[PDB]
Amino acid sequence: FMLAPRVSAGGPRNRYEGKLVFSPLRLSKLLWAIDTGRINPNEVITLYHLRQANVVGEREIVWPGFVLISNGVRR
Amino acid sequence: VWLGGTAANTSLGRDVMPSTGKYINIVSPTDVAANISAGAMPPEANVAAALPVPRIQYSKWNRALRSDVYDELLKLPLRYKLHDFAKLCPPQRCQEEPEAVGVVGRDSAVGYLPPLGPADPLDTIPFFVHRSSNGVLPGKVFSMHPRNLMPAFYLRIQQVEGDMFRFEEELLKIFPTKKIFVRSHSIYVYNVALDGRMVLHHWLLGLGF
Amino acid sequence: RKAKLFHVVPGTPVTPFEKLKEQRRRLPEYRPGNNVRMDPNTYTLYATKKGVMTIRESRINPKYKWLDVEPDIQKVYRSRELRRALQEREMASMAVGENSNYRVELDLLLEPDWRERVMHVPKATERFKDPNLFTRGVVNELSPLDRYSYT
Amino acid sequence: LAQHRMQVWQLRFKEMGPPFSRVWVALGGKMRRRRVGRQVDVKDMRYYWRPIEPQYQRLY
Amino acid sequence: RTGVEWYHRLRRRGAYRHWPWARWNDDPVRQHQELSCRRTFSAAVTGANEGVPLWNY
Amino acid sequence: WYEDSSKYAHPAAGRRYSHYLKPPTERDFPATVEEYEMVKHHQKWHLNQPGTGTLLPWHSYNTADLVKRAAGRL
Amino acid sequence: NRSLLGYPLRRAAAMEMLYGGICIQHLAQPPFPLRKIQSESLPPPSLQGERDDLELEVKDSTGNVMGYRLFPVNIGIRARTESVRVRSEDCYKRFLAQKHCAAAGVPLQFPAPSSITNSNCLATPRAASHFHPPSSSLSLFTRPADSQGGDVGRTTPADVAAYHPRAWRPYQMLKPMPHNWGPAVRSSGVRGPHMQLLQERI
Amino acid sequence: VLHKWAVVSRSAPPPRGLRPIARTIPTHPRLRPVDYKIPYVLRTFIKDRHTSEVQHLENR
Amino acid sequence: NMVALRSEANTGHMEGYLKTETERLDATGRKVQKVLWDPVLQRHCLFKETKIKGPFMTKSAIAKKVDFPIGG
Amino acid sequence: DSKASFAARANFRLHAQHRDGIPSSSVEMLSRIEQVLPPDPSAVTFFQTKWDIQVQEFYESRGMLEPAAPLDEEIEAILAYHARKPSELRVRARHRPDGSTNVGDDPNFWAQAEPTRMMDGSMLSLWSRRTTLGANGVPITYRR
Amino acid sequence: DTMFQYPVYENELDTPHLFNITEPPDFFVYWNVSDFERTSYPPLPEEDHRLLLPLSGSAPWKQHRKRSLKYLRKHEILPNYLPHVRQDVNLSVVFPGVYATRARLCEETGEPLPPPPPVSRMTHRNFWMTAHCGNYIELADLQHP
Amino acid sequence: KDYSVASGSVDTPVLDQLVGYYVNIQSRKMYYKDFLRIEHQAVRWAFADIRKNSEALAHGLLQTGLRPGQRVLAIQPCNCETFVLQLACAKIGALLAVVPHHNISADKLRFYLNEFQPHHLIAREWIVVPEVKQGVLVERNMHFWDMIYNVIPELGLSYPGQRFQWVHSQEFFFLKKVVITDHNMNLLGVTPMRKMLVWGPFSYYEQRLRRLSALLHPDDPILALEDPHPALEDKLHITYSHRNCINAGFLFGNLMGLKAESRFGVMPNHHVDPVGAIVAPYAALTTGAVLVHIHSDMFTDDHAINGIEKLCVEEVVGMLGKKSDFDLLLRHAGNFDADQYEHLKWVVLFEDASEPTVGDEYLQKLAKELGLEDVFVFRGPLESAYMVMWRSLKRARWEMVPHVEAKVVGDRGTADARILAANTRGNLKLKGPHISAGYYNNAGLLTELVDERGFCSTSREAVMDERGQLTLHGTQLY
RNA sequence: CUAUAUUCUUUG
Repeated sequence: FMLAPRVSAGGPRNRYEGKLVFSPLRLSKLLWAIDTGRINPNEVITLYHLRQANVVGEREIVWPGFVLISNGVRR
Repeated sequence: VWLGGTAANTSLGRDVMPSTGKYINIVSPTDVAANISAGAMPPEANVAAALPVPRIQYSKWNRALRSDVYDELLKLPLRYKLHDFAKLCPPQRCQEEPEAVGVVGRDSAVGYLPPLGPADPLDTIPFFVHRSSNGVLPGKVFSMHPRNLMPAFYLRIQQVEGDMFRFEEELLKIFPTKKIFVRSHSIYVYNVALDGRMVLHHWLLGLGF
Repeated sequence: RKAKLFHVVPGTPVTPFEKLKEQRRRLPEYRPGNNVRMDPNTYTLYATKKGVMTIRESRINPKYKWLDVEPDIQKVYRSRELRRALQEREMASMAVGENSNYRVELDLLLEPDWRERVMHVPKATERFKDPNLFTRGVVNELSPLDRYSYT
Repeated sequence: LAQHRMQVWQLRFKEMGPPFSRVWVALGGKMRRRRVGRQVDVKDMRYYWRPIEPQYQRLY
Repeated sequence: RTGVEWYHRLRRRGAYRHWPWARWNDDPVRQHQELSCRRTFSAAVTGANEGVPLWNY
Repeated sequence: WYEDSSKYAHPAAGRRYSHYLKPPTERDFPATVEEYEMVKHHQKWHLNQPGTGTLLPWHSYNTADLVKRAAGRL
Repeated sequence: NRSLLGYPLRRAAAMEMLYGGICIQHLAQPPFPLRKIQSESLPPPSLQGERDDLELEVKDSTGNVMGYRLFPVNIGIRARTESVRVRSEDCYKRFLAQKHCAAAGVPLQFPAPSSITNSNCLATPRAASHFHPPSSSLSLFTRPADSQGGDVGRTTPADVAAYHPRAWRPYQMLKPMPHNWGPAVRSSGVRGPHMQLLQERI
Repeated sequence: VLHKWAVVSRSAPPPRGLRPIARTIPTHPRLRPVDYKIPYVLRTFIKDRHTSEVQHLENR
Repeated sequence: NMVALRSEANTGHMEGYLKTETERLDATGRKVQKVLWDPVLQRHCLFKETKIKGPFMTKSAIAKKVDFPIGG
Repeated sequence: DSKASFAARANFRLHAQHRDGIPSSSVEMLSRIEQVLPPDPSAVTFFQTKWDIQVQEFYESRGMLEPAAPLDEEIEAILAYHARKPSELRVRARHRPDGSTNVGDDPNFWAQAEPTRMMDGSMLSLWSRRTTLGANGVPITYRR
Repeated sequence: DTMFQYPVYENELDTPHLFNITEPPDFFVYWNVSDFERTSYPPLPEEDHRLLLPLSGSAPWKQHRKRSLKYLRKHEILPNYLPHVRQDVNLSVVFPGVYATRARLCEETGEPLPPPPPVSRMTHRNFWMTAHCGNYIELADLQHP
Repeated sequence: KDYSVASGSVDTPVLDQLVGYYVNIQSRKMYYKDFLRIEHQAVRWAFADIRKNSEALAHGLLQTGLRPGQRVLAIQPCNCETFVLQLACAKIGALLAVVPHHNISADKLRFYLNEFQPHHLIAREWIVVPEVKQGVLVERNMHFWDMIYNVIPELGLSYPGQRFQWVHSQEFFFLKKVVITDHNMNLLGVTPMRKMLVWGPFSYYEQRLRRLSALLHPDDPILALEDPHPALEDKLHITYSHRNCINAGFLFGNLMGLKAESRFGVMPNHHVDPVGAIVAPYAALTTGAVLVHIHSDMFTDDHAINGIEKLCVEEVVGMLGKKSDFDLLLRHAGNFDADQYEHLKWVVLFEDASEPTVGDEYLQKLAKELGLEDVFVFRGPLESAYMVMWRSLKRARWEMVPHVEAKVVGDRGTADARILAANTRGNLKLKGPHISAGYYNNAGLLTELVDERGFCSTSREAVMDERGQLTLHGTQLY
């Protein structure tokens, strides 16, 4: 590891305080939760409703909360 | 050294200019082509090369059924005939636009359906397969000895309940080559990864579960 | 020292990504032939196109060789294939130039005089032929710098 | 708990990949001693992320 | 044939696991399809160009 | 909230005091003879650009909290 | 027939020879002879010959060079590379819009309409022929908001002009600002706020 | 050479069409052609390059 | 010997250059200057000789204001 | 100038087996003309043309759909190359998509076009290669 | 000047100068706006061949025959679409062209321009309007039988 | 009124494709309909023609060596072809610099050659230029040819290899072809080696311009214009993109009104600034219309008279220009009959923001004199293609051009710089499709900031009024 | 490794 140089005195992927690292939330998962019946399409969906309906476990929640990704969902 | 030549002039679609006068006292691109001081530019450096684009992955949250995998199931001498492929896919888009559609068979982008029931009545399937609490089909792909991070995988099929051995014996026709074991709670299929999970889920969906 | 050797089986298809031969600076042992390039400094031979690599030996002095690469593989394949098939039926001639034993004889019966055409020294006047030939257009090329025959 | 993940690696490498295949990758040092009069090609063979040798990766 | 990696490409080991990266049964030239012209204007003469040799044979 | 409240400066302020909560002095011209001399020097330091009335520090923190986007889709 | 020097000698030299060292005679030289080319000896017209005769800069693996020469030099290099990547991607998106549009015979529009790409993803034999839309369907407006017109619904706030359906935002930001890092510099790069700054505790 | 997957990337290379690369006899005494004479030609210096390199031509 | 060729247009860009034995020779008191590709401008520029270790953008790299003949 | 006439006119070969879409009389006439002709032409001369507006008005006046020439493939591959992030082409794993392990000593392997999938490809020996097809019709690399 | 010469063919029957395109050598190129209405067809050949009786002993007919055949090979008509071409009759198919650059209309009406008189005899004005081997003709003048 | 920001109604469509696109479309729709008329060049062109010989000329430049990156320097005097060249350079992506010809020496020519470092130079042999005899403006015929030979003396020295030497002047090594545009009335053309091939198919398999147009993007700059009053010392020529031009012309075309083949004129010598170079011909293209050129020039009384006589024959429903030349018309307009102008309905003057405030009673003079229904006044800085705000004769209020934001901010931020108090001097920033953040300089193609909110710095200082009004100022020097 | 080099390039 001393043959390898340092990069970026923090380090390559490095956390710092207030780096924004979001836990991913796949639109696939969300839509599936809606069609399966965990969640209400009727009511505005907060992170709270996602946690209560259990679609995301506590270990996934960390600041800042979540990103919304579209994975394999074309509409 | 007088630097000149007819190579400075553009020539389009065929070069009809005399070939002795192209580069005069200047290195041609053929001279730098044979003289390059690096070596073997990588296969990714071919830009014109036409790369493949993967189809939409079958995930646990997204059921994307591929007609041809299903064809891999239909060629087989299975018993318990399968629903035709059209029925495993949810109703269409412009057909489901308004409120005229039923509640059970609702349109899903993901694609999701409650089980269809058996493709044929007047017949009794020997086993029954329970969906998850989220409505996922049973098989899980694990790794034998994950602490080493070993690429070799197996498939654990759990919620199967009924005669499990008849289940095993259809599972034989799907994976003729692989190794199979039964235990009261679950069925193991060795050397089969996510692909195998995709087939399995097609067969179970098409079986009416 | 290090050992410097072929990174591909000679007479086998090869991709541009591989080194063919690594030489050692002493004119080199192996010189670039058709579809082959050589590193100016390292003298390591790389293939340009993707093809079948073969070794050609100079008629003149057998200790100087070329690496060649044949662009289309299937030709070489169904050729060698038919050749072998015949070899086993005793239907093949041994008088072809692929045979190492016979190549000298083959070059001799084709061009009998090729020794003395090599030993021949053109005088200065026919090496250097008067430019106005090239200017009036009787000849389309002026090339004083090849006095030497590599064959 | 994390005693053995020490930062001299976390400054150097970065770990990359799909589960059950993960490289550790680092840049190559030839760099800051002699740049000049060498050649441009071998000089910028420096700037690529490369995987480390598998022995070392198993070791770390 | 000596050397480590020459031993690694015989027993086909980690870098070389699929060796020769160019083997027989690929041709960069014809893409394994037969070049012929069946496109003849009159359907009468369709095989008129046949066994036009690909090389000396 | 940006498009209504935030993006507008205090109705009193001019160019130089624009960023402050309420204009710190009355007149917008540099207030102290020292501050003024500093500004003159600044304007001839950078060659004469429009915004140079406001002093900017020559040095940077290089800290990730003050950085904005380099490039990308808008 | 043959000559001892193999070409007819030009009269100037001859007369200059037999009147020793004097050329006052023919000094007006006839133009050189022509070399005709056989146009049918030329090889058959090739497609790749047509692709590459122009010698564009886009077939390089180093990056999109044509993109670099069409772009402002003001921008610090490391942020300039990913800018050129953004235009070269936007050209891709546009390309695919033209493709899927011509595929369904629809007059072009771009970001892209959805129904086009998704329902043309539904046919394997639809890649054979393409048709032009009629000259009547052709319009100048390639944005959907100008094309589809108004539809009934909206979501985002009514007060903000930035949210307006027809509002126009520049497709990519351009900053003259320099980049903060390079691999050859030792302490270079961005630091966490409460990390020690560079040359700290000197 | 730096491909597009390296850590750093440079700007556009110099266009091949301008400021060409002269083909020059190797100055290295080992790599220099045997018969090549050291170029003494006693000559009134011509400063502008245009006329200067007409000298290296025989077009008459 | 090792010197730096820094662009006469001040982009601050420089290139390591090893003087030939003729320039290694003190026979002339002139700084070597050479036409090169300047990356920052994407153009051909003149380069001057300068000492390698030192700031490549000095206050002294400032050119005096020149009024250009073009326009009004 | 009719429709059916055009359909027949575009697919024409000289001696056909059967011919459809046209009225019977024309078919009979054509059969005669072909019977009288040899397979071999006694003079051949040919010219070349380029598109113009008169083309449009030929399809539009008759209410047909004027064909369009398809965009170029190589341009699409070039664009799709330059579009992707620089990290698309870096090495993302221990193993090339072929399944070979790449040690990092060699610069040919420092780049990777296709993502490597370690959990895919176990079924291919039991399946038809039609399964390997990508979205664009090209076979994707599976670990073997 | 053997190495520097502008390309000159002896038969433009393929109209090669339209496709194979060499940069004007000259440093000063003269381009008006007036030449967009000029039509660039190749200069009239000597020995107009359309009048040649195809006698099997005649030199010019033999040479033109083999020219045409070579052209027919280079555009991949001959071996490909038309495997056997027995060239006997000397064929000229001509079109009634005005040498009009684009499609035009009437100023007095806005009608399509009236169909031209069918060509009676072959003239020099009529030459490039025919079908030789591979040459180019504007679409605008191919509009009639 | 309260805070200094100004916005136009965003309801009008924006044209985001390349220029070649709209040229092809307009070509398919109206093929035979007219596009631009010029009597003195005998040029009557339909959209057929503009397309056909646009891309024809493009192939011409391709075969003369031009490639997507580089630049073209053009000294041409109010021709048809400077516009054709715009389209051509647009198609191959080459930046076309148009520089004003009226004061031109060997010196500033050599300056331009050092700055743009152009691959092509489009010039003349003889060019007409105004100069002062006895305090009176008269046409002179300048020999530009002589100039070119002054700047590049090496073309005079001819050895018989030299046509093919690799670099023609060791001074400017980037200079390759010089295109001479002059009308020669002899019926025989020039020999094929001093002429570029402009006609017929250029290929076999596919036309390479449409292969290339896939690699071009609407915001790639193609144009450069000289700014008489540079905002900074730095900004010399300001630069436009496809998007900028097409949208400038479409906004002008829409805002007035324009109907297919209604006739619309332009006063000469405006091809060097975004009136004749950008707004006029792209207006004529985007909305079906017919552009009309009057006499080739303006400054002399004689061809002002000649000009009017032409404009009454040509049936112009309305025409464009600047105040400076409308003075010339005003002088000699009295010499004609009130009813000669009856086809003229509206007129337009464009105004740089450093003029300030064209007087309205002057407009009144214009309208009463030419029997004009209406006079329109457009105003903005040069990066706006002279349109930010506009007013009529009947409406004195300044309305914003649709899709334009003008705001004056403080000095302490970039994206987040705060709007000022609506009387205060501060930094002016523009946002709009036809606004350009690009500019050209001795260094190359440069850009100033285009931020996350979408605006872009003009590096100009300005004052907003309570009613919609902008006033430019130089950098504040305290 | 620490300093000096702060645009793509550079020292011990």
